[PDB]
Amino acid sequence: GIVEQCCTSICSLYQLENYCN
Amino acid sequence: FVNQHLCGSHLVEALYLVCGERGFFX
Repeated sequence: GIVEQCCTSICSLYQLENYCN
Repeated sequence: FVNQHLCGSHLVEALYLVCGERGFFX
């Protein structure tokens, strides 16, 4: 992801828990 | 929460919250 799914839209906390690891 | 639209650093702060210890992705 990075930018496009967050900065453009809404990641969600679960996807942030894909993003620490 | 509202799970805001997070460009660059705002995403990185939300990561810093989720993370705590391990350091973010990588």
